[PDB]
Amino acid sequence: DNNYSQGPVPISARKGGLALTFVMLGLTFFSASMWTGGALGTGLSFNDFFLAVLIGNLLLGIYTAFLGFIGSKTGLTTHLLARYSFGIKGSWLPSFLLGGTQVGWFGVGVAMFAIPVGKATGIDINLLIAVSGILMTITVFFGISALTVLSIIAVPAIAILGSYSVYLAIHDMGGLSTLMNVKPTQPLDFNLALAMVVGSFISAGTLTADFVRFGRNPKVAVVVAIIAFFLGNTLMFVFGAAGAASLGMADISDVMIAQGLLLPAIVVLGLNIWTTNDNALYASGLGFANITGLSSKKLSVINGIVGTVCALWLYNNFVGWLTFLSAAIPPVGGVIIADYLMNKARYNTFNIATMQSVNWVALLAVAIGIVAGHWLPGIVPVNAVLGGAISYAVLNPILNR
Ligand SMILES: CCCCCCCCCCCCO[C@@H]1O[C@H](CO)[C@@H](O[C@H]2O[C@H](CO)[C@@H](O)[C@H](O)[C@H]2O)[C@H](O)[C@H]1O
Ligand SMILES: Nc1ccnc(=O)[nH]1
Ligand code: NA
Repeated sequence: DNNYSQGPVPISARKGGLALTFVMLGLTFFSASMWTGGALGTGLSFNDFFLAVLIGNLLLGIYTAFLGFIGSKTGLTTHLLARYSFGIKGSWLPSFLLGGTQVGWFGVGVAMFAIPVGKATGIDINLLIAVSGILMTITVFFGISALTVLSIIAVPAIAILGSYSVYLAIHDMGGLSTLMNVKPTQPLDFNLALAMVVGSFISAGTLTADFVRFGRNPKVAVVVAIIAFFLGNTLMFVFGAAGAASLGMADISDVMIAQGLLLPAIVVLGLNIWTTNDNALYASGLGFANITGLSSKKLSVINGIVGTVCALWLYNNFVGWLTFLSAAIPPVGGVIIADYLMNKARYNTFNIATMQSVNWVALLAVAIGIVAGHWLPGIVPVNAVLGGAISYAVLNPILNR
């Protein structure tokens, strides 16, 4: 397997911070973060917005730097990392939930491209799905190299064309002064808002090691996560709020259409989805490879076929389902981190032989974290991450050995 799905990335295949910075910005530069940014924008004061977006994405940035640090220290995908805490076969459970929801998001994302475009152009929505997902599936066959190519192309155009569009929109609106006078008629609960920020990428963010395992230097992995999730996801949130405030449209590609920038709009839509969806498919192949021992390349292509032929169905009904399953993903992150923090020395080698088949305490910890998210007050994802990590740190030394 060229994606090294079954063991540590060897020294000659490692990559530098530049490629991994763009790959990860390619993940967060995504329309759904713009949409959520418009919700936060219309439901919060100008100060509350930047406080919620900055606090939330910094929490995201710290959570993902840990995972990226561990991914890079070891050269292991999230799924191989999970073998330490969940067991060799126990990890199939996180791997399927993480991988499956990403196949979900991929199909969703194919529809997010083909639907606006076929409406704007009259072209058959079905035909566009076929062509979009097929193109996106072919590129994932070529692995971390393809993700590097797409995002070093996509990310500059999105940041720069998108930023210019934000500038126009605040200018034509009366400038910053007008923007900071807009008032929500029904302000959003601040803690709900934090959950929406963190919740925009905690699922893909829990698979950070699948990409930054390629980094030679663990400290650089921390920089990648912060640049991508603190700075990058914030920028996407600002795009969405600016578009909501100036025009009632939270996707910057709707703003550009409003401004007569039709070609920038379609290009920015296609580039932001293609990068996020390729990451999704890539990580899902790694995840299903941990389960089946098959080539992650082959599985990624299979995942893209299924995701394409089911795109609309996933866009419609299965989004509430995709959000539901995903509630088990944050605790899985806290367990992995906590197990590394507790048992660093264990991670010195990738040694199948000292590993468990299944650690029931890991599964028990995930359930507890889910309960902590559903009951405890505060920020649901943070409570759900800390639920799994704290209860694992308590019960694993006791009930495992
Ligand atoms: C040849 C040119 C073709 C280019 C056509 C492509 C441009 C289309 C851009 C995306 C298509 C529509 O995108 C649409 O944006 C609105 C923003 O109000 C999103 O709405 C979103 O923002 C609101 C707040 O505004 C949030 O409460 C919520 O998270 C979400 O529903 C819609 O969920 C999405 O359907
Ligand atoms: N593929 C994804 C899109 C949006 N958010 C995620 O967490 N993952
Ligand atoms: Na993207």
